[PDB]
Amino acid sequence: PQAKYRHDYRAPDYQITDIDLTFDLDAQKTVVTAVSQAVRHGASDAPLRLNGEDLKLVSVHINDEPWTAWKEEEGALVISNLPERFTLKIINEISPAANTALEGLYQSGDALCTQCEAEGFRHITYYLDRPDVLARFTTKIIADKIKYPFLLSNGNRVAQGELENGRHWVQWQDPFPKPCYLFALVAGDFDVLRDTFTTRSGREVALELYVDRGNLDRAPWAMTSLKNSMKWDEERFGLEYDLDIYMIVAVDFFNAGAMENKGLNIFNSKYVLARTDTATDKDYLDIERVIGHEYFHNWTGNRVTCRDWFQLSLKEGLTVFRDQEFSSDLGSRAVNRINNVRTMRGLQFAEDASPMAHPIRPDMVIEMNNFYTLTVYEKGAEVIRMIHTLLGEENFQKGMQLYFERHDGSAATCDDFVQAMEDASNVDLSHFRRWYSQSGTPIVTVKDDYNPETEQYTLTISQRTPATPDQAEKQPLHIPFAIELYDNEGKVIPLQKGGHPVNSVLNVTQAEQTFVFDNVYFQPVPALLCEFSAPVKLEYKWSDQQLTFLMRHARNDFSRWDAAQSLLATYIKLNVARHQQGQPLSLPVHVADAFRAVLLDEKIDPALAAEILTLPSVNEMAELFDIIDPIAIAEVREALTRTLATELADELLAIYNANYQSEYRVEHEDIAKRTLRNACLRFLAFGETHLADVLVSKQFHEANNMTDALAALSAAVAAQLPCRDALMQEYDDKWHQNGLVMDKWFILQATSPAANVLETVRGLLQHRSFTMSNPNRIRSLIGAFAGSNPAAFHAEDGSGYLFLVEMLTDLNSRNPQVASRLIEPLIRLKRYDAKRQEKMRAALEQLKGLENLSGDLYEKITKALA
Ligand SMILES: N[C@@H](Cc1ccccc1)C(=O)O
Ligand code: NA
Ligand code: NA
Ligand code: NA
Ligand SMILES: [Zn+2]
Repeated sequence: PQAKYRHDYRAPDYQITDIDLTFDLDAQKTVVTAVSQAVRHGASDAPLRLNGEDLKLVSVHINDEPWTAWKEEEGALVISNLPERFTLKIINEISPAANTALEGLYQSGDALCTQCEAEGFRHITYYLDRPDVLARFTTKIIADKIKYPFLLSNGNRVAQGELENGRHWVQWQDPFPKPCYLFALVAGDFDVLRDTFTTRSGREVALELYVDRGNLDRAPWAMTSLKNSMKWDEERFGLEYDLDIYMIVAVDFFNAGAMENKGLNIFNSKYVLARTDTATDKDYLDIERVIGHEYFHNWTGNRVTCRDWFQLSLKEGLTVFRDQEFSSDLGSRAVNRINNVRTMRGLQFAEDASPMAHPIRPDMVIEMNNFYTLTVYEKGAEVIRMIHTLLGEENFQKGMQLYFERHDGSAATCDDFVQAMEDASNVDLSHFRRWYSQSGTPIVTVKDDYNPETEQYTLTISQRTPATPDQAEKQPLHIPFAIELYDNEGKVIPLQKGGHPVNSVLNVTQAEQTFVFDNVYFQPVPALLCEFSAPVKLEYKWSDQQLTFLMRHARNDFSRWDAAQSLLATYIKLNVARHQQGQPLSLPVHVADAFRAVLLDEKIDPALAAEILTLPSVNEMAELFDIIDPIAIAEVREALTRTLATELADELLAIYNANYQSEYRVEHEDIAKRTLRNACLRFLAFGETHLADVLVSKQFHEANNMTDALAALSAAVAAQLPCRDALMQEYDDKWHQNGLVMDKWFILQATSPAANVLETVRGLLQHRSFTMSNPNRIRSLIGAFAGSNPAAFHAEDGSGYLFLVEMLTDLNSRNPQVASRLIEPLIRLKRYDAKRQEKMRAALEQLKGLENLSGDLYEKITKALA
């Protein structure tokens, strides 16, 4: 497969302004008729190259003339000798039932639906499948009335008819020009939840949410979230919906989360369906996040789109920032900030050290679905947030306004967005642009000094970015470095230099530089990199006492959580080293004291408390080490939980009972008490065994919602409690017919700490509720084993790797996108020890040798083996 380079971008030789599609739908054989008004911009000897994959061409007309001057290669229909303006007509055939990859037009249970981002429209007909070609679509759908009574596409429904032999048709029109990746089609039978939303200027929008028949009782939340998204985008950003109808379809067979198709979002049903006994707080909040996200894409992705795919982060970083803000405005901003920073440090940093490392704007891509990443999405968002941080809300909104004023109705670049922010605000982001071109995690080292003679605090901050596999050259970045100084009473010391205030977000633009603060009337305890003001690793030599001080006194809750993380990090590293020598856990008492103090703080917000009493994931802990010992890490996380459970047993139990809640609400106070309560239950499960077994079994059986029942079920598995097999069996007997709810069960099995976990996982390939035809099922059992049970995936004997290789040999043919997601734990081999590394490389070498090796895996395997 061939690599594409950002620096080869060229405006297309031809444009299409309008396309009229006809679909004669059938799952075995669908006929597509595509009539496209085109224009030649390039030179006359330059042919029209149309992208096309797995299509059966039936005819080619140019202004109704059967055309003889074309050929087919090799993903492409090449048409020669065209005029400056003409009507292209293609008829081709495709086969949805055969589409196991879920790219293009495929079959989701009984329905037919599309997924066209990034390059899936080319699996439907011959087209200029590239997001700098925008056109006005109209879409006619003919089908069997009984099997497909609903026929949907983008925009407004403008015509409809019956035919002989049980067939009907509908025609849709989307008046807004768009790249073909935003095209969508759905056909099938559904229950429909219908409501409306009236925009701040008075436009009444019909809202329609299509779900499998039976599931209307799981739709109101998603509908409520859509309304909330629409309202928030008006309030926060000044943006209103631009169409008369908003459709959302929930489908069970989908590779990602959801797709922002204009006026017709298609959603993985895991981010639509919720009922209090099937779904958790997290589900509810995710449903809110994704509905918001796809909604916010209507401006930051649709009304302004991407000139080319190398610009993905232009809409994803920005649109993620948007879902974060929305979630944060509506809920707890601190809790949101915290989890998003867990994700950055826990997962994204790993990618930015991996062989798949790339800038948020990639320079080279072989298969574009491999670039829907933590880096492009999450770090992308941190980069938007740094722009927010440097500009302030007011100027940020002016940049948004200028972005849209300049680029509405067109396809922009990352640079265009940055130019608009710069131009609207008058802040220079010239150097800041480097965040877009440079990969890897900057490391920021901080060294300080107090001078009591002069009452001055001196900070000497330096930065380096280690070379990455993709880039041998690295330079300093424009790093917004937010600080606060505390005196001995916990009061904030005003920042100043000779007479005048100083903004507390420092501009760290150099390899090394020094900042001097006057009037520091007492040796300060500093809070560094507040609110995670840049996506960097922080090096500063904290004492434990500085950190416990911050946990009591820091003004932002993030800082208090984060200080607790730095307190733990030191002892996680200590105890991994101890595990490696067969010694048991050592933990000074003042650490356990700090956590007792949080459990008993009457005034601390229970949401913050619960995050503090949530130990870093194994994936987070992993980022503390050059070489990862996944077994030591897993065993230490367990030991640390056991120790705290033991020290704090009484406090844990007290806080657990005090936070009991009779009623179940999805409301930020209630979620917070419940999250704290379950954090407590978790430690308790690792305490005294008879009490653990009684508490957990009781909670599972008494629970009136899935959040409480699953926290228990999950503790039973984690702590290997006596009641575990019964509870697991019960859950299965109750929920086996519901795939989404079983995912939770499969994840628990896949992540069990049991000795025979792999063996069970293998057996679960035969489970009634499992199937390899469903990505959600694949992800919850196989993916969760390989990505989320690193102790078992990395067994010394290599069984984890073989298991994955056998699974990937299947999926590479069936569904390369899901395969590529699953391969990721294997391309991290360079982070593990030599013997592990050899086995993993052997596994990658096996997979490289498959016939019909997919481009998706090829890209990762060749990078991982370099
Ligand atoms: N554009 C979708 C994600 C997506 C990409 C590619 C395929 C499927 C889904 C989003 O960001 O929400
Ligand atoms: Na689609
Ligand atoms: Na166009
Ligand atoms: Na809030
Ligand atoms: Zn997105």
